[PDB]
Amino acid sequence: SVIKPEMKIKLRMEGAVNGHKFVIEGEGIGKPYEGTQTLDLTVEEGAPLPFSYDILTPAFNRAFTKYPEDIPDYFKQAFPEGYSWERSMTYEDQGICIATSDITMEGDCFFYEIRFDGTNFPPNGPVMQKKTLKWKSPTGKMYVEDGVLKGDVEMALLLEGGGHYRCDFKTTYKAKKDVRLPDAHEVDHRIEILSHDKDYNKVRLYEHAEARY
Repeated sequence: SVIKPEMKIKLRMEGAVNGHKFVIEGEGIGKPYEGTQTLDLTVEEGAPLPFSYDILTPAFNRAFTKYPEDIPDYFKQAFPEGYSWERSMTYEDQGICIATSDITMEGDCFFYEIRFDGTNFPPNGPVMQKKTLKWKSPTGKMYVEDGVLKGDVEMALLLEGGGHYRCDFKTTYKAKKDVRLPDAHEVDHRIEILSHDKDYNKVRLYEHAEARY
């Protein structure tokens, strides 16, 4: 396989949230067959971000998923050539984000080109007021629709003061080459900011993900 037991990551995200432009770069490393990875992320333009960092973190690669032998691994099969994804993230208070990622590989490193746009977040809502704690860890669904792999997951951010704030995720995946398509299955995720500096100009971000029926 071209996917090694350890793979490096390099990424660049550009985008805007409620008009505020930014650029974030990341470098990391993970274990694709164990479903784990860590990224160090830096805000290169647009600091300090005036919105919750948490809305960005699932945009910062399902190749880092432990797949059982009897479920075809769409993501690892997609390499060396790579794959892209398109995602809508529809929050309960009418804030909306849409993001795209083009994922390539060279040697022992993945590269992501990420576009992230978000609008219509209420000025006094939990995103613009930075009242979010972390993402809950739901089970997502993977399924194929007429030869295309899709993902849906009902997400939620925990809030300061004990509440929750929901978001519907819908993703479409596109391998650059034809690969074996899996049957419908699930993916468990946990994503966590491990460390950050005061205004999240520096962020260390971890994900563990595993597929199952």
